[PDB]
This record gives sequence, C-alpha cells and structure tokens, in this order.
Amino acid sequence: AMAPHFKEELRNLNVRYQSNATLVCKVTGHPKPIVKWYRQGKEIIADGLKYRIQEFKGGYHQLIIASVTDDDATVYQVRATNQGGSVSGTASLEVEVPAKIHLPKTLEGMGAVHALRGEVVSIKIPFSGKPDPVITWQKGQDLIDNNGHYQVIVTRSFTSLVFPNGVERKDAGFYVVCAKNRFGIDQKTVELDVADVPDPPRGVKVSDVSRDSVNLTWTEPASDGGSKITNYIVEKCATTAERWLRVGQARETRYTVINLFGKTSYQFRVIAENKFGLSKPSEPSEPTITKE
Repeated sequence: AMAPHFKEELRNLNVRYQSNATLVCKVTGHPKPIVKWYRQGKEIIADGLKYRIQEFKGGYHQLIIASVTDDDATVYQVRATNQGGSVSGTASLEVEVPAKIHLPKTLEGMGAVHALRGEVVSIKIPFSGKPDPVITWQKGQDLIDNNGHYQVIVTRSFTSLVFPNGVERKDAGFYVVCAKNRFGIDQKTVELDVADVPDPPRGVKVSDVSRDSVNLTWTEPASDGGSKITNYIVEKCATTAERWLRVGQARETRYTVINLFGKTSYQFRVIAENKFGLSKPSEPSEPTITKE
C-alpha cells in the first residue's frame, strides 16, 4: 500500500571524544522499505567493529559508530526504498567538549609549590576539551612568552610551565594557566614559592653536664634562606671516632641530649631546617666530657 516514510527522522548529535555515536530512526511503508547507511555519501558496509548496523521490530533502524574521533565527525545519510518510493535523511556527528583543566591532586589544595632556588622545575598540567583548547600562561597579569627564561610546552592534551635555568627568587609568584574552546573556558592559579635552605644555626653551647645527659643551646642562623625555620636537628659525635649521629629534633634553639655514655669526650652540632630542606651543619660545640 504505502511508500517509505520516516516516522522518526535522523537526530543530529554531539558526542564526547572516542565515545560511541548512535544514530537511529523509525522507517515506515509497505512493503517494508530497504534501508542503507552512508558516510559522506559512500554506503557503509558494517564490519561490526567501527560500524554496526542494526534494526529492531517496529521498523527501527540504527547505526552505531565506535570510538568517535575527528575522522567520524562528518555527515551521515540514511535511505529507505521500496517499489513505490524512496526517502532519505542526514545527520551530523560532532565532538564538542568544553575545556577543563585537571590539576594534579597535590595542586588542588590552596597550597603553593616550593622550589629550591636554582632547581629546575616543571609544573605540568593536563587539560581536556574538544576541540583542543588554546593554552595561555600568565604571571600575575602578564602573558608569559616562550623564551630564554621560561619554557612553555603546550601539546593537544597537557601544558607545562618550565624553568630551564633553575628557578630564581624573582620567579616566585602566581601563575595562571588558562584553557579555552568555543564550548567553555577553564582557569587555574598555581602558586610557586622559591627559597633557600636555612643558614647554619650558630653558637652551639654545652652546659648542665652530667653522667649521661647534657644541655645544648644555640642561636638562629643569619637567615632561614627564605622560608621560616621549622625545626632544628641535633647531632652528636664521639670525639674518639669521627661519625655524627641524629639524636633528636627541637623547635626551640635549645635541647637536652641523653643516653650519653659518661666519662666520654663528645661534640654536638645543630642543623637548621625549613620547608625547603636542611642547612649545612653548624660549627661543632667545644668538646666536653661526661661525668661519673
């Protein structure tokens, strides 16, 4: 009786990159129309791998495209025909994902990255987005350009701010990495702090001596190298044999050493430490002898 007619047309569609696209329609007519799929006008012959063509009771016809990449984001045509007629349709596949930056967990908390002055550093940060986002790095309110100072790397999937010549004090600051595409924009601010290991603590003085204990005291270094000092490490050495050992740690510029041998010649040095690392050891205290 009737000719081929699309009871439900071809729906255009946007998919996430490498996702599976699905095109379906409901065809009607008598006798049952013969349906065929086309990509850019060329008939598709399903391999069941990249393409899969199915139909379901009720005149439903569907095309599934596996792992949709750019090569698949084009036009598709569907055609139905029977002795009395022949109708056709088209659909456009598009991959459209807004730009999004994915900072590493270590960088999500409001915490800066502490770089040891002189140390080369690479702040690598990946992004998503299709089309692949334009990347842009600026320090404060200054677009940063690729040069002898900075090294910028921008691939279609991740970008990295590098300091080829070892970071400098001036480098400390707020870097803003930005990604954009027609479907979205994503900003992120990575803070970078640059400093030195503290200077050696000084003036290690021995006192309150005893048979197995001793009391130490010293003073803060010239500077902490940038970052505040967080703790001092104490080390002891038996003059009898050159070999220093960790004995403890204290926040104060003073500490009580114990488990000493007694009637023994000892020396004590102190190390200053901040978030950036440990300073060189202080001048060792004057040798002293334990009691009893």
